[PDB]
Amino acid sequence: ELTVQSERAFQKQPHIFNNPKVKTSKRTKRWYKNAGLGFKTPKTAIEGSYIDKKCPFTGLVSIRGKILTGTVVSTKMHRTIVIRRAYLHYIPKYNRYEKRHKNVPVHVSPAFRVQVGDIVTVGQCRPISKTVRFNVVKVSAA
Amino acid sequence: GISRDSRHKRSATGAKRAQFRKKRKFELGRQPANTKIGAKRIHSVRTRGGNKKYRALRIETGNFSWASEGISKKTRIAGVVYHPSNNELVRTNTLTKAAIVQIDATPFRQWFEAHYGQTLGKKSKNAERKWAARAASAKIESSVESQFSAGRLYACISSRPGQSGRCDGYILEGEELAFYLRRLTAK
Amino acid sequence: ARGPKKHLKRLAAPHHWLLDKLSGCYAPRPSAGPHKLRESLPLIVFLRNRLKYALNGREVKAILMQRHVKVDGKVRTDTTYPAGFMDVITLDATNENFRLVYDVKGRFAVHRITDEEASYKLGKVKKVQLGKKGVPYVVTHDGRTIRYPDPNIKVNDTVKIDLASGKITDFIKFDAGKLVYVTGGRNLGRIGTIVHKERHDGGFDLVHIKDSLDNTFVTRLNNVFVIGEQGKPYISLPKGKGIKLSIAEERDRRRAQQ
RNA sequence: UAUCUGGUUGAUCCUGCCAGUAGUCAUAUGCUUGUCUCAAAGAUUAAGCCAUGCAUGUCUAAGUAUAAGCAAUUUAUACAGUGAAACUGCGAAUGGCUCAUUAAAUCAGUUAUCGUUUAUUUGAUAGUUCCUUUACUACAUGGUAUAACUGUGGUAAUUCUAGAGCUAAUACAUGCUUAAAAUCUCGACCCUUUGGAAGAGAUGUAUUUAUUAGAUAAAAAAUCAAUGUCUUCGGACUCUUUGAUGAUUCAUAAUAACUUUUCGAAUCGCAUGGCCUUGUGCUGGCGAUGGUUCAUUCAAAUUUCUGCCCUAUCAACUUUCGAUGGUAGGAUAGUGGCCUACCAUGGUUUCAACGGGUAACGGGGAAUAAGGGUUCGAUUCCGGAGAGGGAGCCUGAGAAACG
RNA sequence: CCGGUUGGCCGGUCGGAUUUCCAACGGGGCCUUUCCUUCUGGCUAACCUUGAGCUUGGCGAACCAGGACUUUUACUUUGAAAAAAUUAGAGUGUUCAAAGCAGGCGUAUUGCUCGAAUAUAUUAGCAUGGAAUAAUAGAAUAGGACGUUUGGUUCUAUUUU
RNA sequence: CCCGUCGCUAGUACCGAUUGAAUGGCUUAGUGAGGCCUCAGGAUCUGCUUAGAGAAGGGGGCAACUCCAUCUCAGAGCGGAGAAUUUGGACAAACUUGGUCAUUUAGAGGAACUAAAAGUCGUAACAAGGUUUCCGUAGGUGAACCUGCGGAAGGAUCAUU
Ligand SMILES: [Mg+2]
Ligand SMILES: [Mg+2]
Ligand SMILES: [Mg+2]
Ligand SMILES: [Mg+2]
Ligand SMILES: [Mg+2]
Ligand SMILES: [Mg+2]
Ligand SMILES: [Mg+2]
Ligand SMILES: [Mg+2]
Ligand SMILES: [Mg+2]
Ligand SMILES: [Mg+2]
Ligand SMILES: [Mg+2]
Ligand SMILES: [Mg+2]
Ligand SMILES: [Mg+2]
Ligand SMILES: [Mg+2]
Ligand SMILES: [Mg+2]
Ligand SMILES: [Mg+2]
Ligand SMILES: [Mg+2]
Ligand SMILES: [Mg+2]
Ligand SMILES: [Mg+2]
Ligand SMILES: [Mg+2]
Repeated sequence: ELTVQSERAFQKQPHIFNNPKVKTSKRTKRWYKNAGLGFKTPKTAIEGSYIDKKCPFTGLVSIRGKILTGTVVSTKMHRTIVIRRAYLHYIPKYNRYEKRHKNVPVHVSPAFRVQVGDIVTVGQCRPISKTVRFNVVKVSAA
Repeated sequence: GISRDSRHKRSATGAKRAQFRKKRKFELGRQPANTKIGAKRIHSVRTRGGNKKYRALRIETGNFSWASEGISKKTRIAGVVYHPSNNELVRTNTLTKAAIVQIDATPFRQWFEAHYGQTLGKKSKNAERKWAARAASAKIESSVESQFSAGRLYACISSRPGQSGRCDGYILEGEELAFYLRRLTAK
Repeated sequence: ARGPKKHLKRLAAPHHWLLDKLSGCYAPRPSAGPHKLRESLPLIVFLRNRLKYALNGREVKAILMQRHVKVDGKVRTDTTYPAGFMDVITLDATNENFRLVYDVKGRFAVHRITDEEASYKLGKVKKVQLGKKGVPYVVTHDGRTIRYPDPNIKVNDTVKIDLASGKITDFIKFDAGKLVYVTGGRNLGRIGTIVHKERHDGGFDLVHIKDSLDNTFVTRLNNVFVIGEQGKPYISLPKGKGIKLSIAEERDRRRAQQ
């Protein structure tokens, strides 16, 4: 959020070409889409300047499959957070339950700002990395 | 040989996996192309389901597109000047995708003369009507036209030579040209 | 492993074929065709186990090679050709015409039809798209591709297919008050009118359905096949008419006729 | 089918174990053994080692036949019946066997491919190639081989094959023959503004890259910059096109090029008609095989959620040699540290990570149970893995294949 | 107020059931301070209407469609999608039975015909009704809810001139 | 009321000084087969471009001179397919020299425990067991055990307004 152009390659959206001949307002062509399933595309994606190839709104991924909910327990990666899904597991012999949990690494777009303690909902995508298969679609706590 | 699987790596917890399975063929990997310049030499690779794949080794020319002008010409490649993954590819003159190269630029100047009638750098009535009608589009940019004086244009390789065999690209323009120009002129 | 399987053990075959668990280790594996191998009926089990016109697979092959049976008007001298839902089967010796429709017990019925009715079949459209050179097409439930369809035909409709040509005679849309056939699931074989459909964006649209005795049920949209408006169907329904009497009413009805 | 009983004392009541008692698709063993039906069967120890034989080959009217094969003709001096070999094409990746490995692995139920390959089947689907396009030619049809065969041989020996002489194709290499119109791009020249053309070239599909479209919640006015086939030249300006999905840069279309240039039938069997200015003229049926692309089917490869035995006399593990993520590339059928270059310092864990053990393939399931449970599941079905141990690969749609 | 099941009722045929009926159990509609949200259209559902008692001109789920605002769970009900075999179980004299999925009935010559049910199958995922019991959130240096206001910044964007 | 030392027989595990050999998972350094990709290489085979030179047959001579020629010598060429061999690379079986751990054997000797045993010396406990017993800790002793210090009653005292 201090520069866009940090890497050695030119960061740009693929096949979105801004014609150097013309001169208008609305400075650059920015491609964005709605991810579907009633998730609202955030204004920071529509108006921003970040590139973020793995974004569910401006980038080349699609949300399909499970929609999950967790609480952010780690933000120390770059564009990646770890959420914690807590559930109760039933044991039939003793006729009662026990607390269990899983950690899910999810990708977070620069449209969203999360801290530790926020509740997020994530949507399944194709494999992003070795462990990441989920992508943040709405941050709605603090 | 080269395997493309994830069972040989550690788990996310960090444990060492046991050998579940011998290396399967549907997860194979193949050696790189390392496409050099000159004297075109295309080998074939038989891949999954038939479905031939063209390893270009040592490609010479390419089809390069001028995007603001909406054309494309078959132009000779001079050499790679920048690569964001590795400097040894720039030194060894390997052609991959996203390689910044220099191309010949003489078909582009021939098209620009034949289309607009003004020369870059420094007879019939029908051609006069055509050249007058598309006026106020013969002022392209400063950076590209100075390259046209120098006879070498900066292009970016958009094709994958080890996969298709072809080395296609587009001429660098605008802010992307300024970015790679600051990269190139950086000491 | 290592490639496609070519055998099919008995006790792995679909249960609605009614193949007895003794008399052989293998079942007739349906060859690749217009229908999925679970929701299909090979001609060997139709000719031998349902019509009793043969005693062996060898006799079924002997029937098939003299080009007697033809399915949807084409000859098909294959032993394990998958005949599926709404296929017509013509036996020109005996001049017989069958349509594969389910009885309410969930099995394929021996539904004898007349010669006028054997001239067509219904198909549920599975996708409408634009092929090459911008030509639209539909794909019916048995994989027939029909070019230049009507623009009003969207998915989950039924089109009437001519079976001498591959042309479309007319079509039934999808809304409330339409007579449906359930092909798939627990309620396989039942006929009822659709009351309403549930949007469920993200997977598995449900549809609520009530038969003539006002018994409602619900089914996924994958298993529903619209067959007309309420009152007239576009085909002849088998005996029973898809009513699903309970077992109490069924032994009462059996003790009537016994 | 909700059951107990004998044994500590000189006697008693208890704790408590031992012993009995019933079953076992639990094995073994002893003694005994008439009949009918039905039936498991080298799992446990040694996924130890193997003499012998067999277990994968295949032909139709419909790829190739001059067997110096066999038949009988009488259609037929080119062939035409049956049929060895051999070439070509498919198949040999299924089945069958076993349970060593393997503890978030396999597996089970439930998802996804908007992240990909798919022989076959089934349904659709290809007037564009005379590559310099007045013949440079074959399109009433073009070139080589080579096998079997014939003959000469080598080696102790093998499903070893060498030199020589023949000859085919639905093998291998090569190559043409069909409507038009329409639209773009160059344009001789008539001319000049209001400008027109005659002509030539290009436009199938596949490959690759760049660019463009793929829209859309409901109504009126203002100078203006060019106005728009006719204009009351201030018009009514509509009628001007737009499929799907929850969602796409999707389907599909267009433009400019690319290609080392993919495919676009030199194939086979029966029937042998139709119409003629009567030439061996033009035309025409039902098939068979092949073929590009899409869909379908049989599949595959990855993948989401949750669920696994004992052990802390295992408390910290992973990370120069990828450990967790970012950016580019490479490779792959495709996604991804899958690999490389550079960068950041992450990722798991008392809710038991990591290690160790398993006389551990997982599941459907089995035995025994009032209810709750406990023990087992090598083994008739489903999934996985392996072929003495490892590793590597060819062919092919499909193998890291073991007949 | 209203219908839903089990009754109950002249035992109507001498163990069959026409409901004016007592009763119990289980739902729904409305009012009582009771918001248990509704921005655009066709269609009007009830419906203003209404013909002398089938008429021409009122409230959108009554029927859908389009977008917009959504405290978050655990629990329980119903249902979908859960492979056969095996388990429980229905029918059927394998001569009985273990089994099997067969079979039965005629003028047995042209034949006719009933079947191959059903239930269970956890935990997880999915759709749905309930909202007791356990949690969770909210208006407190108001930054609160409203709002026909009275306005100003700022962003699209149609049909039109 | 049959056991504390010492003693006999049998069995079971432990510690073993022992620089003994045998396995195996890893691991340190050095080599590293094979195929595959790649840089070359070019045995051979073949197709077309010249036509100088060498035996017979047409158009002028019907007497050196101009076109096809059966075939080579080959140079004024362009290729193509391609075998051995060979360079780098990734994959990587294996090999040699260590070093760790998970497994066996031998083993001078110990060191206990259990059972069975008509042994030896005492009498520690059970009665106020003849010095009440037991606990923790320290020292001592042929053996039970003894003694110091603090504790307990499971004591031989529920008790002295
Ligand atoms: Mg078959
Ligand atoms: Mg005692
Ligand atoms: Mg006694
Ligand atoms: Mg006992
Ligand atoms: Mg198999
Ligand atoms: Mg086809
Ligand atoms: Mg990548
Ligand atoms: Mg990366
Ligand atoms: Mg094992
Ligand atoms: Mg075993
Ligand atoms: Mg198996
Ligand atoms: Mg295998
Ligand atoms: Mg063996
Ligand atoms: Mg092998
Ligand atoms: Mg074998
Ligand atoms: Mg004594
Ligand atoms: Mg004493
Ligand atoms: Mg004493
Ligand atoms: Mg004493
Ligand atoms: Mg005492």
